[PDB]
Amino acid sequence: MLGEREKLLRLEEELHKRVVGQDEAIRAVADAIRRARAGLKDPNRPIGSFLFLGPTGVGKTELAKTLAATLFDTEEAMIRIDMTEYMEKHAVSRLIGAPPGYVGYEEGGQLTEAVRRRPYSVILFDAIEKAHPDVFNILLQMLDDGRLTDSHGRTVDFRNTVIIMTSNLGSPLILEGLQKGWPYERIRDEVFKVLQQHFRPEFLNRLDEIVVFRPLTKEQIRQIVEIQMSYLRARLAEKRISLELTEAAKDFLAERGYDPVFGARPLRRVIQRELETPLAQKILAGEVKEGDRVQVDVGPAGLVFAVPARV
Ligand SMILES: Nc1ncnc2c1ncn2[C@@H]1O[C@H](COP(=O)(O)OP(=O)(O)O)[C@@H](O)[C@H]1O
Repeated sequence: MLGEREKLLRLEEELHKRVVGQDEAIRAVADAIRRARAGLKDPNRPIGSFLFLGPTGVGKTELAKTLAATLFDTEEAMIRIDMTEYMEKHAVSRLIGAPPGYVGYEEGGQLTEAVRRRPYSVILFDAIEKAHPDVFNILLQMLDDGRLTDSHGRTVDFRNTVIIMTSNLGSPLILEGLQKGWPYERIRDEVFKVLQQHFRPEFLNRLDEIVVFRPLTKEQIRQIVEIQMSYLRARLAEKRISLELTEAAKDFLAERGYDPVFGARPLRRVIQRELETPLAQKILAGEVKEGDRVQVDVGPAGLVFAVPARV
């Protein structure tokens, strides 16, 4: 391997393309993967296993998707599992395959059937704490064996997955860590204390890395707005239309589009509502014709749209 190497030394850059900010989190991930490809990790255990602590809407899933895409060359190459739907006893059977003579037997269990059909992939468990403690045991086994045994007794190979578990447990106490005093590492410490209270220490050690996601800064969110309206620019390029934003215009979209409790979840449909909707209005009315560079500024009733007349 030579080109596969080149991609790994430049790995962080490849991820920052799609994931703004969260640099600490990205070293963390990228490192663990270098230790894999170098061959310093136990080869009968998955490429990497992570705990993603932190607020919602600030990059967890994105990184998950991005990683998947930059490692296995597609967003499809990742499996999302929601621990909210696994709070029951009945859960275990849906995860790996309900015992014979059961509704969802031969149709398999979606986890084991996904990994079975796609052995090199990223796997995302959301709200790992919401999981029924039975389901944990199944995960732990997998974390040590790189193997799981489904209902039909067929053994499923996880030695080529990256495992990522998100949880919001820390969050209300990384808010105190946001307030400077607790910088790079001290948060990753004071959180461990709360983690021990919810998670057994056998579990917190199969884990390759515990990663703290921080909230976003205005300038960061501003960047996300750009990446966020990439498809639209491309869409508009087909009719040769440009979209200069203003400093304030970006800030407006950022203002409306970042809920603290939800991060940038709302953003995409804010952009859609505040910028795409009125832009369609203009385009259809003819105030924007094929060719124009449209300028976009803030006002009292939201975004306002300027076109230079013809030279
Ligand atoms: N750091 C980031 N880099 C790029 N996009 C981000 C970032 N943080 C949030 N987003 C945007 O927020 C949206 C959803 O966020 P998500 O990945 O679900 O965060 P979480 O998993 O914490 O809920 C995505 O469209 C994504 O583009």
